[PDB]
Amino acid sequence: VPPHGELQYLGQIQHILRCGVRKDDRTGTGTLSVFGMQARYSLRDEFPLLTTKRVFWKGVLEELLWFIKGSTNAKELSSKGVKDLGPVYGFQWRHFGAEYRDMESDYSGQGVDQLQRVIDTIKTNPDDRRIIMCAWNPRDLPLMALPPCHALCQFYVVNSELSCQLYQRSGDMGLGVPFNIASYALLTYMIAHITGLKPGDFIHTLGDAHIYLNHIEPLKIQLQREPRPFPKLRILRKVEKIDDFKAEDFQIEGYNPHPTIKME
Amino acid sequence: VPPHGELQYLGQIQHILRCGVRKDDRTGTGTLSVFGMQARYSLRDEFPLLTTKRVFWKGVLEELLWFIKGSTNAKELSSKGVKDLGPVYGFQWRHFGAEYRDMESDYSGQGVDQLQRVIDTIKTNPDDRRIIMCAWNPRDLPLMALPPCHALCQFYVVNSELSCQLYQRSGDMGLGVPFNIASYALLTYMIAHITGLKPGDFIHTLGDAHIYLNHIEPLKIQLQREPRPFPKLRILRKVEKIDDFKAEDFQIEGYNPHPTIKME
Repeated sequence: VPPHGELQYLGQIQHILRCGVRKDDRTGTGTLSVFGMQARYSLRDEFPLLTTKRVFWKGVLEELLWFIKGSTNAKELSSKGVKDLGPVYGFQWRHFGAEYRDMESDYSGQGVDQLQRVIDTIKTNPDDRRIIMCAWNPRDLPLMALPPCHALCQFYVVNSELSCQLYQRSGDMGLGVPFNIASYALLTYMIAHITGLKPGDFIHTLGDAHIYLNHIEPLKIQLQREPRPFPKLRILRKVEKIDDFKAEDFQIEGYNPHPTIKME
Repeated sequence: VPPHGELQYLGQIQHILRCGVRKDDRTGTGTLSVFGMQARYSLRDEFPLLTTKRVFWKGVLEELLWFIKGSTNAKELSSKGVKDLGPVYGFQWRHFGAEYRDMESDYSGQGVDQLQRVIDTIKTNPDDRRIIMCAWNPRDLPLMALPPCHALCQFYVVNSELSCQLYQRSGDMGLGVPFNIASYALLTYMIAHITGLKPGDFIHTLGDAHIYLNHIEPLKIQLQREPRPFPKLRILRKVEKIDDFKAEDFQIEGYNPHPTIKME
C-alpha cells in the first residue's frame, strides 16, 4: 500500500450455531454466519487469553513483534518458531501508502507510520477521536482502486486508561477470533506501556462473524468447558520505544487453559 | 478526497448517564462518554425511526438524497427546506479519491463511485466480504497525509436480505444518533430496492459514544417515554438507479412519536 469475559465469546459461538445462516466464503467450505457482533474484554489487571482451549500465545507474541518491525520476510517469523510475503500488515502498519518493492528494500521515511502516529497522537492529544490505524488484505490491493480495509483499530483514552476497538470485516470464530483477541489486547498493553497509560478495555467488533462447518463439532465441545479465570500479562522491562520490545519482555502468569483444540 | 428495537438506544443512553466518564471534545463543551457500543435494528416490515421523540424525517430523506447526487452545494439542500461546502459526504460517496475543485466542476468519471461500487458488488457477488463504503470529515483531509475515515458502512447479503453495519468513530447520542439511524436504515432500504433484495438488519456501532452535558436533562426525560411501535417505509415507485430516487417516492406510515425534543 462480574461475569467472566470469555462468556461473551462462548455466547457468540452458541448464537451462531443456533441462529447463524449458511453462507459460502471466497474459497474453502461453507459457514454458518451472523452479521454484526461485539464483545468487550477488560484489560484491567487481567489479560483476555481464552481458557476454554489452549491459545497459541507463543505465536501471538511472535507474530505481533514481527508486524511491529515491519518485516515482510516470512523466514524472519518461521525461524522464531511459529510457522517475501508482500505488503503484509507489518509493512502497512509502519509504511502505509508507500509502494512495496522487496523484502530487503529500505523504506525508511517512506509512507505513513500508522503505529507511531497512534502513539504520537495519544501523547499530543489523548482526547483525539481519530486515533485510528488500518490494515488491508494484501490480495485486495491489486484487485481494485482504493480497496476497502480488512480491519481497523480505534484507540481511546480517558482517566489515564487506554482502550482499543478492533473492527474486522469478517471473523473466523473458531480459528481466528481467539488468536486475534490476544493479539490486539497485547498491542494495547504495549502501546499503553510506552504512553504511560493503564490498559482499559478491548472491544472486538465483527462484520461477518462465521463458523466454518468443519469447526462446528469442535466448538460444540468447547462450549461445554467452563472458563478459568484469565491470566495476567507482565512487562518485565521498561520500554520507551514500541520497536524496543522483545519477546523476553513479556510473561503470562496464571494461565490455566483447557486442552488444545485443533481447528482445520 | 421480541423487545422494541428502540429499547437498545434508550438502554445505551441510560448506560452512558450512569457509567459514562467526563471527556472533552474537540470544541464545544464536555461530555459523558463510553467507548464501544453496538445496537441492531431490524428493517423487516418496519423502519427504525425513533418514537421517544419526533425525528426530523424530512431532513433525513432530503439530506440523503442530496448526498446521493454528490452535490456539494448547500443552497441545493437549504432550498429543499431542511436548513460550496467542499468535499462533503456526497462528493466522497460518488467521487472518492478524485480531487475537489468547485461545486460547479464536473467530476464525471472522476474518482471511485463507492456507492455504485457497493450496488455493483451486491449484484456481482452477494457473498463478498468487502462491500464497504467510507466517509471522511472534510476538516481532516488537509490535516494530515492519509487521514482516518469518520464512518464506514459494510453491507452483507444472505437469504435475499441486505444488512448494513455503520461504524462511526464517535456518536453524538442526543442529536446525531437518532438521525443517523434513520439515515442509514433508509440508505439500506434504497440499495435493497434497486438490487432486488429485502431489507435485513441495520447494525449501528460506535467508538466514542457520548452525551453532551447540555443534553443530559432532556435525555433523562426522553428515557421516561415508552416507545411506540416503529412505523413502516413504503417505496411507492419502482426504481432501477439509485440516482432516480425522489423524495416523493417514499412514504412513512404509522409514525406515532412523542413530542419533539430540542437538543442544543
